[PDB]
Formats: sequence, structure tokens, C-alpha cells
Amino acid sequence: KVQLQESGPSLVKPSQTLSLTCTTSGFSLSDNAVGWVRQAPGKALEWLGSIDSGGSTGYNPGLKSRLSITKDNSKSQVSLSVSSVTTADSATYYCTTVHQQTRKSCPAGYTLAKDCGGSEDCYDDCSDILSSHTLSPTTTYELHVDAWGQGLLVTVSSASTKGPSVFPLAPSSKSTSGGTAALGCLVKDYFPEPVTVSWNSGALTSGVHTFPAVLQSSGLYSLSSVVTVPSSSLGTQTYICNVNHKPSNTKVDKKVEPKSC
Amino acid sequence: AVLNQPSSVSGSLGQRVSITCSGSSSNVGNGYVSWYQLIPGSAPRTLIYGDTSRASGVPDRFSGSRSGNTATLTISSLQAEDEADYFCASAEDSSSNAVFGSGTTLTVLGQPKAAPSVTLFPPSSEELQANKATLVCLISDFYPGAVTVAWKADSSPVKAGVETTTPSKQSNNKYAASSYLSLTPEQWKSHRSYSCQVTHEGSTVEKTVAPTEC
Repeated sequence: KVQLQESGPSLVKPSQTLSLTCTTSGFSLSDNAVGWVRQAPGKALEWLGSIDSGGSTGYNPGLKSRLSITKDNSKSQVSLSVSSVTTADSATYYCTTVHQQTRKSCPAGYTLAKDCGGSEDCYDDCSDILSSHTLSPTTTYELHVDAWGQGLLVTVSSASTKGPSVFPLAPSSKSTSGGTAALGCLVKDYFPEPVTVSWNSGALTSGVHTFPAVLQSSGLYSLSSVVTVPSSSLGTQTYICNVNHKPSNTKVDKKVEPKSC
Repeated sequence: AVLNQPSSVSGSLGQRVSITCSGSSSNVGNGYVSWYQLIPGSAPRTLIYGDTSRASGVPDRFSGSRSGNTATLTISSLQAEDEADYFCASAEDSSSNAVFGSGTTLTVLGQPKAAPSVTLFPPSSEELQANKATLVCLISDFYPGAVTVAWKADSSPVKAGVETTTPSKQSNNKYAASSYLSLTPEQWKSHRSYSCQVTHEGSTVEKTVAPTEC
């Protein structure tokens, strides 16, 4: 039941501050570390930073000057701010739970000073403490992401948001494959990404495929979603495509009705 | 800062593939490497942590190992669903500082070939009443995922106004693609027919629509 929900703006102008929030459930926020990871389009995963159970934060060294991470245990929320954003900061941003642990081990004979009542150094003879052989402990760092959030796509652009226009792709005799028929919806001219599509409020999942968007020369995106249904059901069963465009807080339901031919 | 992974690795169905992850003494060599699987259109999934420990729900055909500054993710009994991007990671000089690999795309060869099924939608009545016209050509259920799409007006090629998406995987491990032809409603009613022509593995499927036809 460990769930992580990123929230924040989908579009931000250059030089502005990107502020994201992560709402958590299924685990105690005050006893687990939460981290932010991002992935720019076509690039590799990039660590941003984390905050642990004690409230202490660690950041990516190359980006530390632009990053701020805070949390509120009583609200089950963790925040992330990125200052002076540019096009290079366009990415999917992930909230995560992270295992974090530093181990300091000493060889045989040498004892860690934190054990024997340079607290993080080894000592051969704790009785000497002054004439004792001392070394540096073998330090290993453990970090892995446990759970991943669904991610929030953030586009850095000076262009303006635009809600989508949804048009039916109605089946006909030129759209059937015998017992099955294809129908869909064309989601045209929206900005920015992403758009998700479901069918009959999610009650229809088999045969569904939502195609990746295409970038027109106008700067707007378009995509299509298709579903295969029995051809005999076109007269009776009604089919509705549910379009979700969070950047503009738009939801569109479009009934796809069959053509006469 | 960025661990070194091969850009792409290939294997056949049922066979074995190893993905390498090379770093330095301050990350991979420090000895606690993790592995993550990214399927297109899905959140990342943790597969391996602590070099060899397997996360719950991960099949035992995923296995991790490490030798010095190089870690390896081995995938055996290779299945079509394994096609994804794979990233390694480890801490670097702090348990709150992570570095990731450059990523590896896994392709699973030896899957059943399939010719594409093409569906061409004419501009809808609603879009026409908005003084716009888009022809939508949907291509589905083909393998391998490499098609070429061409458009015709009556019988001459059409180059302008065409946008085509790169083929991506469906839920049944077959590939799908889409292509669009944007026209004015006048151009739509001008010619006698429009065609979407898809070439795939020495096969060509062409669908035609006509403004005079329903």
C-alpha cells in the first residue's frame, strides 16, 4: 500500500521556480527517507536529493545550489523546489522511497570508538586510547530506491497551455475485421504533454492502445487512442473515450457512434 | 556521475543476456549496486538491490552480480515482456547521493513475425464542421517494429502535412504505429481518394478513403 503521488505545475516558464509536492501513504514518513529522481527526454535517470527520517537532506552535488527539499511529517508531504529552471530541466519528476545506510567497519582487533564508549575511527586497544593503534574505518554506502511514484511530467517552455479537441474515429464497413471492429478518438492540438485515454471509465481495457503523441509544426501535440470491440455490439453498446489532460485540468468524454455504412 | 552501460543489448527468446555497469571505486566499487527496469509508459521498477538481492515479485531469472568496479544484470529465459530500459545505480561517497547508469535498451529477438493490419479513418464530420480535416492511419499488430509509411493523393505521393510516430509496443508485445495527414476541407473534397501505404518486411498494405464515400 506504499503509494507516492507527485503534484505540481505541468508547465513552468524559464527562470521561474519549480515547486513540486509529494503526498505519501502506506508507510511512516518520519521513519523512511524520501527522494526525488528525474529523467529528461532521451536522457538517463538523474538523482536530485533526499530527506531522511531525521530531517537531514542530501543533494546532487552538481545541482545543490538550485535545489531545496523539505518535508512535513504531520501532513505526509515532501516538497521539492528547483530555482532558475531552463529547458534542460524539462523531465519526468519522480517521488521515491529510498533505503539509506552508511556502514563503518573496522578490521579484527581494531574497535570503533563509538562502540568503546575520533568517534568514527578504529582503535586496536581501547584500554590505551592514547597509545592505541588507530586506523580509518572501511566505509560502505548503501542506497537504492524502494518504491517509485508514477512521475509528473514538467515542461519548461514560454508557450501557453492549450486544452485538447477530441474527435471521434467512428467505425464503418471499412473499419471492421469481421467479428471485431476498430474505433477510437483523435486528441488534437494540446500543450503540453501528457494526455491519457481510457475507455468506458476503465471498464474496457482489452484491445486498447493509446499511441504516443506527435509534435506538429504548430508546436502542439496530437495523439489517438483505439479500441477493438465486437462488430455485433456497435448498434447496442455505447462506447465513450475518456481523455485526461492534467496540464489544463481538462477531462473530456466523447461518445463514439458508428456510421451508417 | 554517470555509470557506463552499453546503449543496447540483444538476445533471442529463451536465451540469456548480460548487461554490464562499469563505475569507479567510489560507487560501483563501493559494493551496493541496484538495478531498475523502465517499461515504456510505466513507472520504474526496482529489480535488484545490494548487488545480488532480488526485490519481491521479481522473477529469479533476473540475477545481479558484481566484480570490482563492474556490476552485471543477467536475464535468462528471455521473454518478450523483458524489452525495456535497464539502469544500474549506487551511492557515491554518501548514503544520500545516488549515481545512475547511462541506461541499456533490451531487444528480444526471435519473436513471431506478423504483417501489419491497417485502419484508415477519414476526417470525421465534427472536424469538418470545424473547418479542419485530418486523416488518421492506424497500424497495429506487426513484428518486427519497423515500417515505412507513405501517403498518396489519388495516385501521386504526398509529402507535406504528414506526421508519423515511431512504432511502440502494444499490450500483446506486438508493435503499433500511427500516421496523420492534415488537410483543409477543400483539399479533402478536391481529390478523388487518399491512401495510406505501409511497407513491412517485403509486404505492402494500402488503405484508401474517398470523400464521395461513407
